[PDB]
Amino acid sequence: MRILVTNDDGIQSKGIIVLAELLSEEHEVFVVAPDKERSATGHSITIHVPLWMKKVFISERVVAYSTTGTPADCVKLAYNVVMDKRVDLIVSGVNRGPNMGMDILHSGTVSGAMEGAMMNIPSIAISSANYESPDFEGAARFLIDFLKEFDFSLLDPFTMLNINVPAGEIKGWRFTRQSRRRWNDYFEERVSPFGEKYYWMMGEVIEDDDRDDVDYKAVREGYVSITPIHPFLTNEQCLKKLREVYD
Amino acid sequence: MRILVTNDDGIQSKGIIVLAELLSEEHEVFVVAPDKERSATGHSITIHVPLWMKKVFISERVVAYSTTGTPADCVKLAYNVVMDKRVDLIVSGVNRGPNMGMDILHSGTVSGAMEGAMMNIPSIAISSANYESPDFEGAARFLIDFLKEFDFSLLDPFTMLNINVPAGEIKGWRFTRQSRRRWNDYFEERVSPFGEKYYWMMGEVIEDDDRDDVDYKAVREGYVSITPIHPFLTNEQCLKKLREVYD
Ligand SMILES: [Mg+2]
Ligand SMILES: [Mg+2]
Repeated sequence: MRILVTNDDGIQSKGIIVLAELLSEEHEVFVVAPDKERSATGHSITIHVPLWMKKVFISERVVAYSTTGTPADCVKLAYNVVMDKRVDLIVSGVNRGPNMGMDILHSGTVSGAMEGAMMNIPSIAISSANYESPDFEGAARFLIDFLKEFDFSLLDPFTMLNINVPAGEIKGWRFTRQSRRRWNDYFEERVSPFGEKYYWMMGEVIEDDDRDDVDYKAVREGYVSITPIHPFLTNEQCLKKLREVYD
Repeated sequence: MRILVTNDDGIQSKGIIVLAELLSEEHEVFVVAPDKERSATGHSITIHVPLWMKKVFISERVVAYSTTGTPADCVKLAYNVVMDKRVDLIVSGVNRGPNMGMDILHSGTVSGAMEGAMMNIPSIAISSANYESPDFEGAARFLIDFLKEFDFSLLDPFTMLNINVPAGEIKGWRFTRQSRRRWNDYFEERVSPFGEKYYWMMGEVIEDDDRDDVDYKAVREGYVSITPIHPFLTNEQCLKKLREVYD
């Protein structure tokens, strides 16, 4: 099948290269990713200025291009300009560091796969859960095995899979729900050479979920976390309550 | 609701047209059916040669395509290329004639709905239990009412419903088990103009099930037969015996 690979750490990232190589063993792989590493860009897209692409190679069996856009921009370009609107699977990763809880909202890795989900194409976001010491190969190999055991018809429309792989040894895998893991921000103030102060964003993690089947608890125990997510943010319970009171 | 409608009698059958027109009154209907008779094709699929489709609108609220494939091919084509993997319900019928007992093994109607079950999509096979004098409208009317009261969450994975509606009065509905109804086969021999003999398959029905809750008994009493079936044929009882003996 025709597979599209992208990421948010840049086309030269080892995380995207190993992933492309392994997948190219049995499928037609196309790589379209940012020319340079992106930060917490969330689901940003480029509409106010033009986008540019550059054909670069990584090896045979794989056609690759780097772009001046975001991960979502990359998926839009690959689908319309490079793959003739014929894409069977989209994989965004392997990211350096975890993408769990509310942090998924500002994740470029997740954004790439979510763009695929909005187009109704089977998509997967995969991250190695250790920023300091990532294991790109381990995450990529897990993915190859998982694909042979997963029934994609079970993935509902506009739905993608957010996967986080433990950096150490993998005990197994679990289907999880997104946690409420978030951060308690704060800033450190400093002064520039001009006497003007600037601020550095900092923070401490908050893990207070009471449910046992959330993403970070699985990873903490050495299990791969697999969460099905979609682009629908309506709080149904709240909506029902509002309608009952204001009927 | 996005409903996929197919059949095994052919895209121009009165049974599929009646069903499609009535469902389109409240739902978004997509019809993908064979371009010819395929009643006794069973669960055959096309993998050695290409498949083709032809748009053949039937109305405004309904999009229709005929195909050179089998009923099962129709469902695969509908889900993957016509409906963009967005299917809420699959209905195969209304077939002209009954589909009960062992006859479901060679039924194109049941095969199409089974393709749905294999993808864990709510699916229904519906037939008007009288080949010579069917009541397509009646069967359709019944389904429409059934869809408004049945709770599909009750269906187990890989499970579909095989429904047979009496052609006369419908006294009500009953959840049944598949019967062992089959036929006493035999061939009539004839000779061609060139001296070569050919054979015509013929038969007489065998109704010898001693259980009272089987499909054909319900239909004979004037009640709709609703049987939950799945793609598993292992004879558990026999398997346990063979092991307890050998091993
Ligand atoms: Mg990154
Ligand atoms: Mg038929």
